[PDB]
Amino acid sequence: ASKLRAVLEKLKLSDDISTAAGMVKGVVDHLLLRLKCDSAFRGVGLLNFDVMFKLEVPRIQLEEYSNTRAYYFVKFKRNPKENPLSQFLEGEILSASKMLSKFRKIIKEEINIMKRKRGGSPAVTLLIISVDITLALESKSSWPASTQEGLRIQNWLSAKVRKQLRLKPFYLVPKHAKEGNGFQEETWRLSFSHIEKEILNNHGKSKTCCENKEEKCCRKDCLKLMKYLLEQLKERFKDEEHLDKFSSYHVKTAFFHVCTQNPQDSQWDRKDLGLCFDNCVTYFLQCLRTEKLENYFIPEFNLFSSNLIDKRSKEFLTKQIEYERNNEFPVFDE
Ligand SMILES: Nc1nc(=O)c2ncn([C@@H]3O[C@@H]4COP(=O)(O)O[C@H]5[C@@H](O)[C@H](n6cnc7c(N)ncnc76)O[C@@H]5COP(=O)(O)O[C@@H]3[C@@H]4O)c2[nH]1
Ligand SMILES: [Zn+2]
Repeated sequence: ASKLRAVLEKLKLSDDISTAAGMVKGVVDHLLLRLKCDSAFRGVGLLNFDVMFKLEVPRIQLEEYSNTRAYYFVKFKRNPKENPLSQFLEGEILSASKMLSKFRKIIKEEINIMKRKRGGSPAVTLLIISVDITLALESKSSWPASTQEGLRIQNWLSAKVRKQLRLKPFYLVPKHAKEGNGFQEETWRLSFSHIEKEILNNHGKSKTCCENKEEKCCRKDCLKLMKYLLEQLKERFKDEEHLDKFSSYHVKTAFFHVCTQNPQDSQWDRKDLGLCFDNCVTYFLQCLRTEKLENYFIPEFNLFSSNLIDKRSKEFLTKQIEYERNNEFPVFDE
């Protein structure tokens, strides 16, 4: 626990943000106005680095692509008078690739530097400090059926809170599902990143959790230490390529499942940081070992499927995390 707090303090040194928070916001506010000048993106807005540009399209018709519960076709009638989105249409299907092409195009045309990310990234990444800008369609309708059994927060947060969250919009990002050989350029993937950030900043059973010195839980610390553990092993195994499929979103997903398993705030008492971090570490090990990491909002989408991450990669990380646990986490030294 002394080492774990030493790492958190080592990760706390990074006031560079207060000046860099006003830096990236200047660029986002710029591209937010120039994009509003294009007919197709007049009506784009900031959702509430990883940035999300939302664009509400009324009466979006969704069609679950294949049997995957997360990727969808966006059906859209051409007829709506003066449609600025007709350039992205192919019959009834609203192409995710086409809209992302022109979205990337306009951003690149604004000079006042990008680099394509690995195959499938729905974002536009701008280096200056690194930024991620993702286009997202906004639907104010009910969440798709694949999310019916997701968001298992009833015993942690309230059932009251789940009903409120599921009344909020959901989003689709131009992340395409793979056809094995290549991708399906028309499909979008669901995104609940706005809900993800609500449950992280309002994370306790008590509404006043972390609002006073009596109720300082260590939930955020455990996720920080979980994210940092994966970041460090991936850096040491940089040229390994076995850890390239594992991202901090896997860690975040696993952390959410542990929160559902430990709903009480006394299970995250900061007097037990080492024990709470170990709960996160062991649950993530079972996920690798059983090859199962359900999406928190889409239960039947397995992030640890062999279709996405091979069995060799999962066991390789299992060996490394088991080592780090068995030796008081040496990667947290210095
Ligand atoms: N800024 C940003 N927002 C996204 O939603 C997103 N989704 C993917 N990516 C990047 O595209 C590439 C393709 O990975 P793939 O999609 O096949 O598996 C992805 C994806 O299935 C899943 N995932 C990541 N972010 C999300 C997310 N917000 N919602 C659901 N699933 C996600 O975890 C895997 C690894 O993600 P990252 O390694 O952090 O960056 C990925 C990756 O480099 C994203 N980048
Ligand atoms: Zn708390």
